[PDB]
Amino acid sequence: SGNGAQGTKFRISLGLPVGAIMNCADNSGARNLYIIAVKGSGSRLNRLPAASLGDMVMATVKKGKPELRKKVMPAIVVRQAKSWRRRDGVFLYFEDNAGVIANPKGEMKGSAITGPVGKECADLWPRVASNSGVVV
Amino acid sequence: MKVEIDSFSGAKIYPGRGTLFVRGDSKIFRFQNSKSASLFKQRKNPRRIAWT
Amino acid sequence: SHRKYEAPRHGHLGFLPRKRAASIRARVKAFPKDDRSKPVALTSFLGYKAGMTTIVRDLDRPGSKFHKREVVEAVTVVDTPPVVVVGVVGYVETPRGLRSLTTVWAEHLSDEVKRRFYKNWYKSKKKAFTKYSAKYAQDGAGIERELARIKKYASVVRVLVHTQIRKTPLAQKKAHLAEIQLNGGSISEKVDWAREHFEKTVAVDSVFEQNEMIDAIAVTKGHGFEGVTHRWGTKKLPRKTHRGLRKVACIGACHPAHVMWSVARAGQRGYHSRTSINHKIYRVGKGDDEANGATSFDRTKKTITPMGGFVHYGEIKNDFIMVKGCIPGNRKRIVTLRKSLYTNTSRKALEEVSLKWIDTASKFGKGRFQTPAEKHAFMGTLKKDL
RNA sequence: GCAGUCAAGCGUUCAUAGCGACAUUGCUUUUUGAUUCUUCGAUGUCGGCUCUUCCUAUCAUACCGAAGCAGAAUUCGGUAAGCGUUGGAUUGUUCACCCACUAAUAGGGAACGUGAGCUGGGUUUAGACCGUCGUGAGACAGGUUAGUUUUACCCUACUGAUGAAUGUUACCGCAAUAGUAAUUGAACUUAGUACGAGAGGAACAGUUCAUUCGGAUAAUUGGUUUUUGCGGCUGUCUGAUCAGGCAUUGCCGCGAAGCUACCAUCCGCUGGAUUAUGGCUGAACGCCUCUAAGUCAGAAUCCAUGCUAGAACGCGGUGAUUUC
RNA sequence: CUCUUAAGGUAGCCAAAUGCCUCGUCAUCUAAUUAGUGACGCGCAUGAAUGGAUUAACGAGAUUCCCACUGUCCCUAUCUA
RNA sequence: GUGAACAGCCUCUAGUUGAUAGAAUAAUGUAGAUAAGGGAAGUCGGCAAAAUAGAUCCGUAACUUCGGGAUAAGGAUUGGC
Ligand SMILES: [Mg+2]
Ligand SMILES: [Mg+2]
Ligand SMILES: [Mg+2]
Ligand SMILES: [Mg+2]
Ligand SMILES: [Mg+2]
Ligand SMILES: [Mg+2]
Ligand SMILES: [Mg+2]
Ligand SMILES: [Mg+2]
Ligand SMILES: [Mg+2]
Ligand SMILES: [Mg+2]
Ligand SMILES: [Mg+2]
Ligand SMILES: [Mg+2]
Ligand SMILES: [Mg+2]
Ligand SMILES: [Mg+2]
Ligand SMILES: [Mg+2]
Ligand SMILES: [Mg+2]
Ligand SMILES: [Mg+2]
Ligand SMILES: [Mg+2]
Ligand SMILES: [Mg+2]
Ligand SMILES: [Mg+2]
Ligand SMILES: [Mg+2]
Ligand SMILES: [Mg+2]
Ligand SMILES: [Mg+2]
Ligand SMILES: [Mg+2]
Ligand SMILES: [Mg+2]
Ligand SMILES: [Mg+2]
Ligand SMILES: [Mg+2]
Ligand SMILES: [Mg+2]
Ligand SMILES: [Mg+2]
Ligand SMILES: [Mg+2]
Ligand SMILES: [Mg+2]
Ligand SMILES: [Mg+2]
Ligand SMILES: [Mg+2]
Ligand SMILES: [Mg+2]
Ligand SMILES: [Mg+2]
Ligand SMILES: [Mg+2]
Ligand SMILES: [Mg+2]
Ligand SMILES: [Mg+2]
Ligand SMILES: [Mg+2]
Ligand SMILES: [Mg+2]
Ligand SMILES: [Mg+2]
Ligand SMILES: [Mg+2]
Ligand SMILES: [Mg+2]
Ligand SMILES: [Mg+2]
Ligand SMILES: [Mg+2]
Ligand SMILES: [Mg+2]
Ligand SMILES: [Mg+2]
Ligand SMILES: [Mg+2]
Ligand SMILES: [Mg+2]
Ligand SMILES: [Mg+2]
Ligand SMILES: [Mg+2]
Ligand SMILES: [Mg+2]
Ligand SMILES: [Mg+2]
Ligand SMILES: [Mg+2]
Ligand SMILES: [Mg+2]
Ligand SMILES: [Mg+2]
Ligand SMILES: [Mg+2]
Ligand SMILES: [Mg+2]
Ligand SMILES: [Mg+2]
Ligand SMILES: [Mg+2]
Ligand SMILES: [Mg+2]
Ligand SMILES: [Mg+2]
Ligand SMILES: [Mg+2]
Ligand SMILES: [Mg+2]
Ligand SMILES: [Mg+2]
Ligand SMILES: [Mg+2]
Ligand SMILES: [Mg+2]
Ligand SMILES: [Mg+2]
Ligand SMILES: [Mg+2]
Ligand SMILES: [Mg+2]
Ligand SMILES: [Mg+2]
Ligand SMILES: [Mg+2]
Ligand SMILES: [Mg+2]
Ligand SMILES: [Mg+2]
Ligand SMILES: [Mg+2]
Ligand SMILES: [Mg+2]
Repeated sequence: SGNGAQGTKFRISLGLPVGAIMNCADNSGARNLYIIAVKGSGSRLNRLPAASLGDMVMATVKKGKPELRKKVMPAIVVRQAKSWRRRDGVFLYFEDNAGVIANPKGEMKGSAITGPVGKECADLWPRVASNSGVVV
Repeated sequence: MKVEIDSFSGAKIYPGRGTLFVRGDSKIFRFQNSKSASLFKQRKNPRRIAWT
Repeated sequence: SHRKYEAPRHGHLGFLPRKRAASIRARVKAFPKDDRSKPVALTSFLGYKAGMTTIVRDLDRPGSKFHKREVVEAVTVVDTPPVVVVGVVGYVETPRGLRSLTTVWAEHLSDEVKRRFYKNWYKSKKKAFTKYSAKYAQDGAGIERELARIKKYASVVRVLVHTQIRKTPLAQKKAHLAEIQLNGGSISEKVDWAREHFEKTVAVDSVFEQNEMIDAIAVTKGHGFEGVTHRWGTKKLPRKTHRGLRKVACIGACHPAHVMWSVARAGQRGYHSRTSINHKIYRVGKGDDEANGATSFDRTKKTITPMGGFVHYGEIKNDFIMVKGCIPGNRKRIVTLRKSLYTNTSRKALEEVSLKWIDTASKFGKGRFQTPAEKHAFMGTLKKDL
């Protein structure tokens, strides 16, 4: 996760190390979300911090609104392509990796999320669930 | 505890088996194994796959 | 001159030396602390691991995102046919430790046990316990005398028992013999329980019940001589490195001028003794039961044995322990199963569990169906049949 | 580089909460120097990588004593090295610096650890360009580009593995000694509570997850494929068919088994004794005093429980012991 | 206007393979750039066949970035001879 | 024969079947392959690897010594009958 969050996330498989570029599913005018950090993370020699669904990452828009690039913002992962196993025993996965810009509280910068959203990501962030289309 | 159907082969997916896939729009897909999933991923047509 | 960055050491230094275990039957090195006010009963049990499979169940964990929710879980089934008391041992506290004082054996030991005492059974006269059986010729006496001795001097009492390996699928005819600590009441009451059970049988529903956490002593699967990368989880050297890279670069500084006991080196991986604790009992199998594999939710008449049979093991004709998750050792190997050394109130350890369904598909492949019945109903009548 | 003694001053007031001038006593050997003892019948150097262990002048974590400690936050100090101390942009760099995460991103040693372990970017052979110097050959503690990294099978060490001799052989055990392990964060709740004019704003108990580490394990999902298991395909060859050969496993799709992944799942014990500190009774000293005698509580400490080996010159209980 | 020593750096060009200071200043690229580029120039110590500036094509030459690609890495696993 | 082909692959005539051999398939290797998600975060530096690739048709930038750049780039297609 990160924080600003309501609740606890059960572990899901990491799929987005740093350097990963994931789609921006909001309406902020940002087409990209480039990951440079993962608020949850811990530390091991050479271990890239990597992120999963519903974590909050630090990021930089690399494509889209000029007023939106050349700066770090927080972002939240709403979809990941890396297969993870939920406690009900099922190994699901999405078709791209997508994220949405947010402030440190968790409050989204936009008001719409194109595409589906993972329940874990939604339960963790009320405001992501608010503006979500479909969940899971 | 439900049992779903493969969305290609029409096989029986028991708990924990197979894989689940969430396409672009939002249609949810299910494969009982790496076989039906691989065929789906090559875009084979089940109506042409003998054992379906 | 100080490692540039810190990292933790690789491997645990308390599972040394990383050699091959002595016995293939792992030792119980500890038994629970005896409360001598409960009935007499074994404290561990002999069994052969068969395989694994999947469970479903609701969760009972108030405050979890999965409370009152289905979860699927891997379980392992160990083939546990009743065990047979063939003797008793008397241990005495001494300023040099516990000591075996005498041992009193039963009058008739089966071939399963007799076998153990031989290396070439087929060409032996099978003279095993023939002159000891003569001790029973007398009214009692010699046996009664040594039984009286344990009652007077022993401070702990262990029964000898052995697997009935013949009830199982294994090619091994030779049965495994083990000491087990008696933890019922009075030292007197103990050997009595033991004498009373000579040649007789004990099942697992008399030791372990459902929702019990148990420990699981066993010898780990072997892999022979291993390089330091997979044996220790050592990092893999760059690709450019001359002379290979599944090594470690620095075996040591100049001083001490000696390879040190703690740097990682190639050699044996596997076949190690592990005591693995807090495995919760999910189902106690009844052998006679035709509904081993069934549930109060899924009522269909099936047994635990998966379709096609447990891979590399066989079928489960007998009583079995279903344990959550996994267990050291591989299929076919003996496993001592032991009661907890402590009273856990994990909540995770007090949860009463009730399964909803037990995966009974083939493991020898991507199994689709649970029962031969179900295969038929689904595929219809084939070119064979009728 | 680090630490003291004195106490003029800083500190609204007040030397010493936290600092501390003039002076003064010391410590360290990851600075730099001084020296030139050792090695010139020689065998490179810097940095990094990898990995282990040690120091403590402690950054984080545990428990405390202080405060100019209301709360939160911080700051000083004690016991403390048990346990962690990271991902990156530019640089050959160590260093430096910036981004970022974080409980924290402490400082050092082990031939300025570590080249028959790597790498070879830098430096520092021979090729070459520039600038400065020189009449010149050439020079530069200037810039630049290209420049071969040898051997272990010996001994010891370390890791694993057999093994003679204690009548013979077999089974079941003991436990000396040695090793040893877990780690840290968050949420919910306590509670918008304590405290506070307000701004703000805790903790224990309880619950749920997670990070780092570890030991296993393969039901599941994923990876691997000479199952050359099944099918597909090109070229050629066996007159055609059928069925096959060859193409250093011809190529493609699936592919059980085995192996295997924080890419998968399971599991990681609880009693005591103490430290700092706070006290108890209590003299010395008819008072006072945690201390002198005696004594209570008490920490990531220690010792056990537990866990791995089992002394091949440590031991116990038991079985059977030869006519060809 | 003057001094050394004959003249006194023109056209150009540049922190350039020539710049000590130096990781120069400004702009740009980046989350961050002792790197790269565009500029600036009292330039330690640029400069006109001791050739200066320009330049299409060419290069197993030195250098920076982008797309593609990827086991280089995260973080390792499996197979063949 | 395939094919642009004295290429690669397969064959005929002719010539060899000769390079100590047997049993196993630990580590670490030398040579050959493959990897979920990410995609240079590895590193002095994309070193090594990967990706592209024939042919037909369409299409094709700055600049230029007008010759080039240029297979620039970017696309569609391809068996059998
Ligand atoms: Mg690194
Ligand atoms: Mg800036
Ligand atoms: Mg598979
Ligand atoms: Mg060092
Ligand atoms: Mg250190
Ligand atoms: Mg050990
Ligand atoms: Mg290895
Ligand atoms: Mg492992
Ligand atoms: Mg090399
Ligand atoms: Mg090594
Ligand atoms: Mg290594
Ligand atoms: Mg198991
Ligand atoms: Mg299987
Ligand atoms: Mg004053
Ligand atoms: Mg004061
Ligand atoms: Mg000298
Ligand atoms: Mg000297
Ligand atoms: Mg010498
Ligand atoms: Mg100290
Ligand atoms: Mg005051
Ligand atoms: Mg205050
Ligand atoms: Mg505050
Ligand atoms: Mg403050
Ligand atoms: Mg101080
Ligand atoms: Mg230490
Ligand atoms: Mg750093
Ligand atoms: Mg971090
Ligand atoms: Mg030194
Ligand atoms: Mg050195
Ligand atoms: Mg060396
Ligand atoms: Mg060398
Ligand atoms: Mg070099
Ligand atoms: Mg040179
Ligand atoms: Mg050079
Ligand atoms: Mg060269
Ligand atoms: Mg060697
Ligand atoms: Mg040895
Ligand atoms: Mg110790
Ligand atoms: Mg509230
Ligand atoms: Mg106030
Ligand atoms: Mg024919
Ligand atoms: Mg025909
Ligand atoms: Mg041939
Ligand atoms: Mg693990
Ligand atoms: Mg005291
Ligand atoms: Mg005292
Ligand atoms: Mg006193
Ligand atoms: Mg502890
Ligand atoms: Mg333990
Ligand atoms: Mg022993
Ligand atoms: Mg011994
Ligand atoms: Mg003894
Ligand atoms: Mg003159
Ligand atoms: Mg002029
Ligand atoms: Mg002119
Ligand atoms: Mg200049
Ligand atoms: Mg330059
Ligand atoms: Mg420039
Ligand atoms: Mg760069
Ligand atoms: Mg001239
Ligand atoms: Mg000239
Ligand atoms: Mg070229
Ligand atoms: Mg590859
Ligand atoms: Mg590899
Ligand atoms: Mg010819
Ligand atoms: Mg050939
Ligand atoms: Mg000839
Ligand atoms: Mg030869
Ligand atoms: Mg990959
Ligand atoms: Mg990509
Ligand atoms: Mg780096
Ligand atoms: Mg580098
Ligand atoms: Mg880099
Ligand atoms: Mg290359
Ligand atoms: Mg590929
Ligand atoms: Mg056609």
